[PDB]
Amino acid sequence: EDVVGGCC
Amino acid sequence: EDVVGGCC
Amino acid sequence: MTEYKLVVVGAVGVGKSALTIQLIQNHFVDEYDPTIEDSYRKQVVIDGETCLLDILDTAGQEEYSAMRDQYMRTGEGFLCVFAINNTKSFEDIHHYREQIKRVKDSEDVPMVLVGNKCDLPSRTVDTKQAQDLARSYGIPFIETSAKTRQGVDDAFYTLVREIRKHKE
Amino acid sequence: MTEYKLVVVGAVGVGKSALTIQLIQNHFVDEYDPTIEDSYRKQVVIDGETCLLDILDTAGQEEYSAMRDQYMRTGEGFLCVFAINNTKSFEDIHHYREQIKRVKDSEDVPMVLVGNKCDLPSRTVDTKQAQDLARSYGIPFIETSAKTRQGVDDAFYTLVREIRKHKE
Amino acid sequence: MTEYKLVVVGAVGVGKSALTIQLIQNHFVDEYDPTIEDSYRKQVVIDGETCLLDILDTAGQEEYSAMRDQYMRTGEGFLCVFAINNTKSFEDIHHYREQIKRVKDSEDVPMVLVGNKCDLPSRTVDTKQAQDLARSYGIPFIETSAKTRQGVDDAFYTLVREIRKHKE
Amino acid sequence: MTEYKLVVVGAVGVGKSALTIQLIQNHFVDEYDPTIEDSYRKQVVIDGETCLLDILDTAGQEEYSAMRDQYMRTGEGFLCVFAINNTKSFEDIHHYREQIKRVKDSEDVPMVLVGNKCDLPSRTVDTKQAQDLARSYGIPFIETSAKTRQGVDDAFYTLVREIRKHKE
Amino acid sequence: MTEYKLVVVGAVGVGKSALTIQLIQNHFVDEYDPTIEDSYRKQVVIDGETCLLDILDTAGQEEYSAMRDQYMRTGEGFLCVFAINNTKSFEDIHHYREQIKRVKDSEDVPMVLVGNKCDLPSRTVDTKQAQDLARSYGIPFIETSAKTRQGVDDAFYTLVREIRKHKE
Ligand SMILES: Nc1nc2c(ncn2[C@@H]2O[C@H](COP(=O)(O)OP(=O)(O)O)[C@@H](O)[C@H]2O)c(=O)[nH]1
Ligand SMILES: Nc1nc2c(ncn2[C@@H]2O[C@H](COP(=O)(O)OP(=O)(O)O)[C@@H](O)[C@H]2O)c(=O)[nH]1
Ligand SMILES: Nc1nc2c(ncn2[C@@H]2O[C@H](COP(=O)(O)OP(=O)(O)O)[C@@H](O)[C@H]2O)c(=O)[nH]1
Ligand SMILES: Nc1nc2c(ncn2[C@@H]2O[C@H](COP(=O)(O)OP(=O)(O)O)[C@@H](O)[C@H]2O)c(=O)[nH]1
Ligand SMILES: Nc1nc2c(ncn2[C@@H]2O[C@H](COP(=O)(O)OP(=O)(O)O)[C@@H](O)[C@H]2O)c(=O)[nH]1
Ligand SMILES: [Mg+2]
Ligand SMILES: [Mg+2]
Ligand SMILES: [Mg+2]
Ligand SMILES: [Mg+2]
Ligand SMILES: [Mg+2]
Repeated sequence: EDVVGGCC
Repeated sequence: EDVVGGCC
Repeated sequence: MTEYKLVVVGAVGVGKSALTIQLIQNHFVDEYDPTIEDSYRKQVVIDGETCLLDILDTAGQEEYSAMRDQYMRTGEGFLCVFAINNTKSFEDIHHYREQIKRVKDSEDVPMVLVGNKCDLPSRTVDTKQAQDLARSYGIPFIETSAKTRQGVDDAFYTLVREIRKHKE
Repeated sequence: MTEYKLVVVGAVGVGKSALTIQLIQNHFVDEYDPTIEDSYRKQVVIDGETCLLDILDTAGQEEYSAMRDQYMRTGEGFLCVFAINNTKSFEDIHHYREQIKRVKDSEDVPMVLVGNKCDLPSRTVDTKQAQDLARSYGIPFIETSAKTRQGVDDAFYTLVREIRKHKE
Repeated sequence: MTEYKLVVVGAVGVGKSALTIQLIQNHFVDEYDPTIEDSYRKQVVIDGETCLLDILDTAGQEEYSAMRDQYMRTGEGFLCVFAINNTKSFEDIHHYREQIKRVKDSEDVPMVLVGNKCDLPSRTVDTKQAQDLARSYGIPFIETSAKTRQGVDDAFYTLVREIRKHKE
Repeated sequence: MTEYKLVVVGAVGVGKSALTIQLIQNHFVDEYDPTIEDSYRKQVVIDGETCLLDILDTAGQEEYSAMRDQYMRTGEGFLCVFAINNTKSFEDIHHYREQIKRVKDSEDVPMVLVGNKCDLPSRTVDTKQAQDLARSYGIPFIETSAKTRQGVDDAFYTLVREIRKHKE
Repeated sequence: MTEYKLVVVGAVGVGKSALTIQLIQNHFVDEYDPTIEDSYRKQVVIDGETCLLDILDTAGQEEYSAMRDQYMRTGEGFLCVFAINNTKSFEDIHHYREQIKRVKDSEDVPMVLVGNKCDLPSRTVDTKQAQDLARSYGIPFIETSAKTRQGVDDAFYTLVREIRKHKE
């Protein structure tokens, strides 16, 4: 969302 | 990094 | 009031714990549980500037703590520690640097390469090798001994100075 | 109007009740039943912000009120109180901090270390010890006297400021 | 070892309590109950003479303390305190002097005029006015700040010196 | 193989059990029944000498076990343990030393003063106090943490060294 | 149609798998199961000569494959691989050479010493040491990086050239 974010 | 651990 | 979040990383038994305790408590701990990860604060004056040090002493658990994740993310500077009489620990450094760059997703993370156990006569990693590595990375290299306190204030304070540069 | 939930903890007789009553009712209580746990509200202006303080005055009796449970859970900040003339109460602080971190399951809980009874000549806990403890925890340390009102508003308001930072 | 009985008088909130606590306890009290009258002792060295200071911090209670009566009677020197940012407190001084002369039934009572809160930029009582008043009374005028300890030792020690002169 | 009979004494909850279990079982016990007195053996190598340590972990029940009686009598060395965050436990040490001298009816009993819980931030017994006490007794003083294993081998091994001197 | 049977040997994780896959599949494998032994064929042109490379990537498992036995026996050339940032892997080389000499029961087996991971900034095995070792053995020494493909064709092709000489 924010901190994973796009990342997994 | 921890957040795949090692996930390809 | 400036807080610096410092994260101490490196192979087990290089003296991450001994260094942190030396800085914080002014004594040398010969036996500090290798698995114990903890955080420590200290108010220090560095170049006339009073600051709060907030230090994570990592003990590379593979056990998921929300705090540790937050710490790697929000850690502002990293001491990458090896022992000067432990070649493996030196080989590992590259790994730690890589990890930190990936976590921070940046090529410019304040970092200091620390060669600990400088008090030992049984040196296997020469200073110039360590200096070459630090140079390639464009970061300071400091020799420390947690036993004698050699360069201990230096290591931590240098990381703060690295952070100060980065922020400014 | 923002509510702040504050929880006052500490060894029995250190003045949790006397402090809270001082803040709320502007008088010093000679005798407040050691077992009585209660909550109190007060409207205050802190840094131009009007807010409601919602304070749990803990008494640690072995009768468990649903309000107190809710308070530990939903308590936003904790005054950890000792008396400056009571060494045991100072020793106990660590215990209280531990408990709060466990309840909150967080290493970052807004908290203020409070040395109460600063009016007394019989000091056994020197300020530096208290300051060092607060420093190690990275929280404010405030000296209070429930009797003379010294630092009373300060202790509570400082906790609010700690909460404000944390939330934002 | 000579004991000096000092009595601190002046309008409410001028900092009689803050001054006395500064002298005695070497810190500045944010909140000292305006009504609380107390006495304080401290052993000090003044010009190489070790002396005991015995100080009554008056709070303008009407309500009778045997100690306070005895103190006005047996008080050897009086700090007459005003705040430099409080005109009323300055206007009151004359009243305090009058009262002291009547209690002591003497026009020659060791006394120091003290302008407190000298740290404040919002001065309303100029130094010259205070100097003129002190001159008319033939007593020292000392500027103090209980917050910054400015002139604090000076004010009390000067009163002792006034007493020493009187006794000689 | 030499057996050394060590007896661990001190105020309740100072960590006699936690220390002994750390030495024997290499882990830190959160909860070990304060009243449970047990004996433990461990084979160790100290200065190249393999020896059996036979340790009585006293629990100070006023309840007489034949094992404990035999142990006070046949105990060769005593760890006198306090907690560095427990002033009372430190005040008690003198009492323990006295008792040991009376049991042994000797002024020359191998003994080590141990300040446990050195991992705690709430220190109330400063090291110099402890050092002065140990010095007055002419015995080693060692700081330990049963939690982090700091000084644990050290405390026990030092007592053995004290015994070795005494016997030889 | 000339087939060359090449066998890649060396300490686990030196990059035997990474090198072979690079040569064969033109990409760099971060994770290749340390236990998996596999064979790979590729048609290549070396000095204008088209040949088939038949490469065994050893994983030093124990468990018997008929193919592996045949390969050690009928392996024509051996890449002896170490990592330049892994001292142990270098120390192991002599062992691998010994093994090969015994299998072939010959002093003259086509062989290339390969220092892999030459992309790394953390070098612990200097090139001169590796050159000295290769020279003592009378075999080529080649620096490779499976990550950057540096010297990859070179290592394998050089072994082929060694075999060609030997056959002739
Ligand atoms: N010679 C020497 N030994 C050290 C030094 N610092 C620590 N040690 C020893 O290294 C061991 C482990 O330290 P620790 O910090 O727990 O390991 P880490 O997790 O790698 O940091 C202890 O036995 C220490 O006594 C030093 O500066 N010099
Ligand atoms: N000097 C001083 N005394 C206090 C203060 N607060 C409470 N006391 C006294 O200490 C005693 C215990 O107070 P209490 O409020 O019950 O302590 P608690 O159990 O921690 O709440 C009371 O009898 C009060 O008179 C303070 O701030 N300063
Ligand atoms: N700015 C300033 N404030 C002072 C000084 N001395 C005392 N105060 C403050 O005046 C306020 C209330 O008056 P207080 O000193 O309690 O007066 P008292 O009750 O008559 O002794 C408090 O905030 C004190 O801290 C000073 O020199 N400068
Ligand atoms: N945090 C900490 N706790 C300790 C240490 N040593 C002992 N303890 C504690 O000691 C308490 C009970 O101590 P125990 O070993 O039963 O003492 P004994 O019954 O007096 O022998 C436990 O709750 C542990 O938490 C130490 O070095 N650090
Ligand atoms: N920088 C670099 N990394 C390599 C090289 N070869 C392998 N690696 C890395 O280290 C590992 C080597 O591959 P691996 O198959 O486990 O080694 P093998 O069992 O000796 O075949 C992989 O994780 C790669 O990410 C190389 O030449 N250079
Ligand atoms: Mg550690
Ligand atoms: Mg209470
Ligand atoms: Mg007053
Ligand atoms: Mg026990
Ligand atoms: Mg492999």
